[PDB]
Order: sequence, then structure tokens, then C-alpha cells
Amino acid sequence: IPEKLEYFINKYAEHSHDKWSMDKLANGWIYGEIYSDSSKIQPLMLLSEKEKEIYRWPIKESLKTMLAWDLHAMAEMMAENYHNIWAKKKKLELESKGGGNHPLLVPYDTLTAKEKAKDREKAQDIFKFLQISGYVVSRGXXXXXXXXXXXXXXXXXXXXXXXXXXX
Repeated sequence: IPEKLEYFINKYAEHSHDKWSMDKLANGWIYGEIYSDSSKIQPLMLLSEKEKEIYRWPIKESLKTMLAWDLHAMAEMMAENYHNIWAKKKKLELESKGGGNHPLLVPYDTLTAKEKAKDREKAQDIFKFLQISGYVVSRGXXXXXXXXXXXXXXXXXXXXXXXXXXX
């Protein structure tokens, strides 16, 4: 990973903190030492410091994925990355602890239209954050050509027919 992408990760963390703090001021949450969800006190003003820390790694993983591998296509591909790693973890823990079957034990195509939006929300967020800076990424006539190919095929067929007539 390059160093100004190292910058970009810190800038993303900062702006995610700014959006979360916008939510904090919108809902009127106030900081405190004690941890609780009903009394409206937070040690990092719901989220623990670890519980914001954890969102640091999946961005790096998805970014490595985009580096090793249009806009909506990359969005749904990052969303599929998220859902695939989520399904992998859930399947491993199910086969580990003997858990029951989940309704998400299906491929990404048969799935419903709602989880689509659920997994594309943050994908669109990080993609906005990506295009704000300037870094542009991608995946990494025809009729005339088809007509020409058909003509060549017809010529070959005519040659074959002439040969057959000779035979």
C-alpha cells in the first residue's frame, strides 16, 4: 500500500468520525465514563473504541481487492466482497459451533433486493470518498465486424460448396 493511500485511510477515518459526530449532535448524545445505552453516556463522545477500530481493516481488505483486481459495477463488486467475507465468517462459525441454518445460505444472485441496498450503502459512501480526492479506478463497429465475419463464413461455405459440386 502506498503512503498517500495511507493518508487516504486516515482521512476516511476522520470524515467517518465527522459523520458519526453529526449523528451524535443530531440525536443529542453526550460523553461519559460509564458504558450504557439507555442513560445516554458514551466513552467515545453506543460504539466502543474497539467498535470503531474494527471498521479499519475491511476498508484495507477491499482496497487490496480493488488494487489486485463501470462505477456501479465496482460498487456492486465491493458490496459482493463484503457479503462474501460475511458469508464466509458466518459459515465457518456455523460449521464450528453447530449453529442452525441461516436464510442467507444462498448465492448473491438469488438474494432479495433489500440486502442489496444494505450492502451498497457503505460502498457508495467509500466510493464518494474515493472520487472526492481524484483517484480514479476501474476494473483492470461491432455490427460491421459481425457482418464481415458473416461474409467470410459465407465465402468459406461457398468454397466448400464448389468443392462438393466438384466432388
